[PDB]
Amino acid sequence: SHMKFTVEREHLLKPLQQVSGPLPTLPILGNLLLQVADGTLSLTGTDLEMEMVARVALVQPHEPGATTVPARKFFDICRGLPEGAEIAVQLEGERMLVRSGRSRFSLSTLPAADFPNLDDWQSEVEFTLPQATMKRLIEATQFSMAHQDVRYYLNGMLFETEGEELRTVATDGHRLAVCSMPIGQSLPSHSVIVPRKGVIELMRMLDGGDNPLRVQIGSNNIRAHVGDFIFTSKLVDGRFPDYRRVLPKNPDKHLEAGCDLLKQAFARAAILSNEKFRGVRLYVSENQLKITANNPEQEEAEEILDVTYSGAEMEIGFNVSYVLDVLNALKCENVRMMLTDSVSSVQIEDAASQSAAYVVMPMR
Amino acid sequence: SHMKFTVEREHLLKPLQQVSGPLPTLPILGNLLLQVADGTLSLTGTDLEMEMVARVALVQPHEPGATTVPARKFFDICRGLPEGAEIAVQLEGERMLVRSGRSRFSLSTLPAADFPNLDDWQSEVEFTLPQATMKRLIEATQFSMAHQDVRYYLNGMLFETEGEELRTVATDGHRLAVCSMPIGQSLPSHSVIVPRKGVIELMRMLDGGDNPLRVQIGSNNIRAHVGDFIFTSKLVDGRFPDYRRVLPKNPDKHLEAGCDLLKQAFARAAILSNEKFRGVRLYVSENQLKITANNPEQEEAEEILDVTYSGAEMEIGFNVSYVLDVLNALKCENVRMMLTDSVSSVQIEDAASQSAAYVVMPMR
Amino acid sequence: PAQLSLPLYLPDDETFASFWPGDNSSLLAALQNVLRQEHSGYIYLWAREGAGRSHLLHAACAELSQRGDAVGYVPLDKRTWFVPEVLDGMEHLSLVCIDNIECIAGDELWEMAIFDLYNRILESGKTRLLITGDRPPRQLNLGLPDLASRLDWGQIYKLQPLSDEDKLQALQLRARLRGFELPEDVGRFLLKRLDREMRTLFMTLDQLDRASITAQRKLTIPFVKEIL
Amino acid sequence: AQLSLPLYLPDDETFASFWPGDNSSLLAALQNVLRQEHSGYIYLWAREGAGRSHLLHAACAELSQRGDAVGYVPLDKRTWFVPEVLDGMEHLSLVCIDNIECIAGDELWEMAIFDLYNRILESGKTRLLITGDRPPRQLNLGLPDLASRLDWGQIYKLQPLSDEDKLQALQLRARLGRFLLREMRTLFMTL
Ligand SMILES: Nc1ncnc2c1ncn2[C@@H]1O[C@H](COP(=O)(O)OP(=O)(O)O)[C@@H](O)[C@H]1O
Ligand SMILES: Nc1ncnc2c1ncn2[C@@H]1O[C@H](COP(=O)(O)OP(=O)(O)O)[C@@H](O)[C@H]1O
Ligand SMILES: [Mg+2]
Ligand SMILES: [Mg+2]
Repeated sequence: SHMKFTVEREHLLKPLQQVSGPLPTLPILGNLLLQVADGTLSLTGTDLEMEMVARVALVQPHEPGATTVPARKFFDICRGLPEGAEIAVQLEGERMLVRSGRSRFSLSTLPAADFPNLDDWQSEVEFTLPQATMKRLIEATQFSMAHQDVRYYLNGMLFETEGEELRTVATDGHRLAVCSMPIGQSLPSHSVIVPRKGVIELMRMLDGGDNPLRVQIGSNNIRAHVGDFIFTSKLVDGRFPDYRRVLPKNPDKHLEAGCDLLKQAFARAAILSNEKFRGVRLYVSENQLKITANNPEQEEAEEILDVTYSGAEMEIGFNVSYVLDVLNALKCENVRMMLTDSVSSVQIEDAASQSAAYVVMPMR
Repeated sequence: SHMKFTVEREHLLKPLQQVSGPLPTLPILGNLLLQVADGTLSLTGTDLEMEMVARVALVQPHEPGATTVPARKFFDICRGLPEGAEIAVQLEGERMLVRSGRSRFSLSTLPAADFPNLDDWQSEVEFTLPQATMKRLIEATQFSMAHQDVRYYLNGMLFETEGEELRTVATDGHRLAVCSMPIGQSLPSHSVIVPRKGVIELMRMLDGGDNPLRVQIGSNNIRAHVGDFIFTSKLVDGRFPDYRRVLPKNPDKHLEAGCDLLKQAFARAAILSNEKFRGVRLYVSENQLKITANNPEQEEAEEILDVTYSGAEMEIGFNVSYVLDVLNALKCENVRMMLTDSVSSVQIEDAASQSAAYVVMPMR
Repeated sequence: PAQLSLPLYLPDDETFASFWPGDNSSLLAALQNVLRQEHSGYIYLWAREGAGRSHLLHAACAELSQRGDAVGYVPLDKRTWFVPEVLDGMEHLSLVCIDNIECIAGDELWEMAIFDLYNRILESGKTRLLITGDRPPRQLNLGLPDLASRLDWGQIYKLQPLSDEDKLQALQLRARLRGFELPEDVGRFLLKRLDREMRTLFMTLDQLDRASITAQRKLTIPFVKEIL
Repeated sequence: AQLSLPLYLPDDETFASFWPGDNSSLLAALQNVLRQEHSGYIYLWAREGAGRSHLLHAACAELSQRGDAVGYVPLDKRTWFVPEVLDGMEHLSLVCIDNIECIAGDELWEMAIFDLYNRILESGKTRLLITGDRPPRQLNLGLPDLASRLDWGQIYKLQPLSDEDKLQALQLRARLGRFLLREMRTLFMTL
C-alpha cells in the first residue's frame, strides 16, 4: 500500500481504452490491476476467461506498489481531464487518489492480491503475421459463430496452422465459414478453438499499425502481442468438427453471378419474407435465377436476375439472412454458387480468389 | 377506379423517407395513403395525432385513384431498388403491385376511405422564417421538455409570437429553457403548445435548403410548409406556465466562467456522483468555484476552477445532468450564472448574446 | 426531496375565491370539510356543461398547494398525452383529483389503473380523492363492475350551474381579482353576444383585458367591438 | 315468506325525541344518507352519554317505519352473539355498528367487521353507521387495513347536550326536572 506514479494523460488514454471494454459479473472483475515496477506501469483487466495487459513507460519519479481501481470510473476521469495534463496517482488508505491540477479524485479500491492471475503456461506454436491478415481471417468467418450453444465447441472460431497457411473456421450448425491466409514461415500442424469473446477482443485490439502481431498458441491458452498490449485468453476444451467433411463433395451445378446484384436482389426479397423464419426460395434455370418470398400477410415478392448457369433446373429454399451474411463477407465482384440438390448444402465463394469458402444448409 | 402511376426511384426516396419515419399502434396507421390526381402523386402518413403529406410531380402516364400500403415495406422496396430505376405501381384486387425491371412486388392494402383525414381548420398567424432559425429555437429548448407527465401542457414546446420575435419555451418542473429569435415581419401576439413528437418531427423535416419555412399556426393546429412537404400537427389544449414569473427576479450574485472548462469540470465531477440522483454541490467563493460530488461507494471527486465572481460565498447543490444539458446547449465561449441563495433557481445564459436563457432548480 | 421543484405558477384564477357559491352551498361545505387536516374522503361531482367541475378541482389543488401539501390532478380527457402508469405513487399525495372519469368508459387499460389507485389510497390513509364526471356513478357504464361500486361508495353531489344572474357577478369577480374592472353594461353585453358560454366568457376576459391594458383604455361597450 | 313477528322496541330514542344542538351539522348529513337510494358510511364519536346509540336507534326506526330492512349490532353486547351474525347484512338498507372500540384487540371480531365493510362496498345500497369513543385513527386495531377503512368516510364528533338542553330534552319525552339534574342514561330512565 505505497504505490505512487505520475504520467501524462496522453500516455494512459489508449492503454486504458484497451483494458476498459465490453466485460457484472464480480466485484474485482470490474477493476484494473495497477502495479508499478521501476520503471514501468502495468494495467491489467480480466474476467476469469481472458486477460489484457498494457505496459506504460514511466519517466517521472515513482514508487513500487500495486492496487485495483474501478475501470470505467478511472478511464472516464483520465479521459475527462484536459489535453496534456499530468496525472499524479498515489494510495492513501483503502482508496486511490488521482490528482491533475486543481482536480482531486478518490476511488475506492480492492486488494491487489485478490486479483485473478492467469497461470503462465508453456507456449508451443509461435508466429508473427501482420494485423491486416489477422483482421481478414477473423472478419471472413466471425459471423458464422454460435452464441451460447450446447455444442460449446461451436461458440468460437477454430485457429488452425498447417505448414504455410493459417486458417480460421467457424460454424453454428446451420452454416459454415472457412478462410485461409499464408504467412512467411513454416508452422507445425496445430488447431485450437478461440472463444467468442476472445475472437471479439482479438480483433478490436488491432489498429492501423505499423506493428506486426506476435501470436503464441499454447496447449490450453493463446497469447497475442501487438504494440505494448499482451492479450491472453483461455481456449475452448473441445473437438471442433472437420470442415473438409462438410464441404459439398462433387457438386454438379455451378452458378456465377454479380455479387452486388445478387445481394441487392436477396435484400429486396427479404422485405416480404417471414419476419421470423426468413424463408426465400431460389429457382435456378437456363441462365436465370428467380428469387421469390412471401409472408403470413400473403404478400409476395419476386426477383428475377440473369446469371451464368447451365446445370439442371432446381428449386431450393434458404434462410435469406444466412445468404446475405455470406454475400456481405464476400466484398468482391462476382460470386460462385456450387449446389447438388434441394436438400443438401450449398457452397458459396468468390469467383476470383479461393482463399475463403462458405457453406449454407437450405430449408424445406 | 384504377390507380396507376410510374415514377423514377429518385423522386420517391426523399418524400417516402420524410413521410415514413419512426412512428404500434393501429393497422392503418402503419400505412401510407397513396393518391394520384392529375398530375401529381400525394403520399400521406399519420398517427391519429399528426400527419405528413408529400407531393410528387408525375410526368409519365398515370390514372387517378387512391389506396394505402405498409410504409416501411414500401419504403424498403423503393430504397432497395437500383439507382435510376423506374417504379410502376398499380392496383390489382385488394393488393398493390410494384414493378421495376424484372422485380415484381405484391403488397397487401387497406381501403383508402378508412384513412384518418385531419379536418382542415382556419389558419390564423402565418409567417415565413429560415430553417436555421427554426432549428435554433428548437435545439436551444427541446431538451427541457417533459415526457408523459400528468402536466400534459409540459409534454411539449411553447411557440409564442410577440411582435418581431418568435420565442420557444420548454420546462419539466425542474428546469426551464427559453429561446427567442427575430423575424422580418410583424406578428400578432399568439402562443401555442406543440407536442413532443410534433417538435421531433418538425426538426427532422428541416434539411440544408435552400428553401424557407412557411408556418401556419391556427386555433388548435399548426402547419409547416417546407419544400414539397406539408407537416401538420394538433396542439396541446392546455395553459402553459408563465416563464417570466420563473426567471429569478433581482439576483445578487453573478458568475462568469469559461463554458468549456466549466462543462468539463462538471463532466469529471459527475463520474463519482450518485448514479441515480446525480447530485453535485457548487461552492462559490472569491474568484473560485469548487464542484464536489460523492457516491454511496464513498468515492469523492473535487473540481476547483478559477472564475470571475465577487458575490457572497454560497454552497448550492445541483443535478449535474441538468447543468450539463444547459452547458451543452450553450455552444459559446463564456457563460453567466445568476444566483440568489442555495434553495432558489439559478439562471444560466451566454455571456455574449442573451437570446436564450436557462433556469435550473437546485437540490437539497 | 431531493430535489426541489420549479415555482411554476399556472392560471391561479380558478380558486375558491373566484368561484361563486350558489347554488352549491351544501357541496362547498363538504368539499372544504375533506380538505381539512387531517381528513381523507371521496367526493363525486357530476354535472352537465360548464358547471365548474374542473374549477373546483383546481380550487382544491391550489388550496392545499398554498399550505405545502403535495397534490395531483389527472385530466382524463387529455389522457392521450400521458399513460396510466402516472397514477402510480399518487396514493402518497394529500389530494388526487380525477377529472372527467366518464372518458375512460370502455378503456379497460385505464379503468384498471383507476381501480387499483382507489384500493391503494383505501389501504393507506391521508389521501383525499375528488372525482368529477358527466353522470352519477351508477349511470356510468364501466367495464369493471368492481370500480362502479367503488365510485358509488362515497358522497355524491350534483353541481349546479350558475344562473344568468350569478354568471354576471362571477365575471365581475374575476375582474377585481385580476386587477381590471368590468362594468355592468359590458358584462351584460358579453352574456348576449357570446351567448352565455362560461368557458369562453372568462376566456374572453383575457382578450378584452389585455387589449385594454395595451392602450390603456377603460372597458366601454364599443371598445369590446374594437378589440374583436 | 316468512313474515315477521311484530316486535316494538321498549324505548323512545326516535329522531323526534333527539335535540339538534349543537350537532346540527351531524344530523344534516345523517338524514342525507338515510334517504334512498344511494348510501354511504358515517362515523360518530364522543365521550359518554352523548347519544351515539340514540341516533343509531333513530336511524333504524327511520327506515323501519318505511319498510326497509335494518340491522343493529351492539358491539358492547357481543358476548351474547357471534361474529357470523354479520353475514348477509350486506343486503340490508342500513347497518348500525354501535361501540366499535370494544373490539380493539379482538381479531375474531375485527376480521368480521373488516369483511362486512368490503361486502357492502362491493355491492350497493347499504347504509353503514358506526359509533365509537375516539376517532377511527385513535382506534387501536390489530388490522391496519380496517383502520384505514374506518377513516375512509365522513367522521363527526358528537356534542353532548348542555345542562340547559338536557332539561328540555327530558320534558320532550314526557310530551311524547331541574331537581333530577346529570347522568342522561338514568334521567330518561327515571321518567
Ligand atoms: N361558480 C362559478 N364561479 C366562477 N366561475 C365559474 C363558476 N362555474 C364555472 N365557472 C367558470 O366557467 C368556466 C367553464 O368551466 P368548465 O371547465 O366548462 O367546467 P366543466 O369542467 O364542468 O365543464 C371555467 O373556466 C370557470 O372559471
Ligand atoms: N340530543 C339528545 N336529545 C335527546 N336525548 C338525548 C340526546 N342525547 C342523548 N340523549 C339521551 O341519552 C340516551 C342516549 O343513549 P347513550 O347511552 O347516551 O348512547 P351513547 O352511550 O352511545 O352516547 C338516550 O336515552 C337519550 O334519551
Ligand atoms: Mg373541464
Ligand atoms: Mg349506548
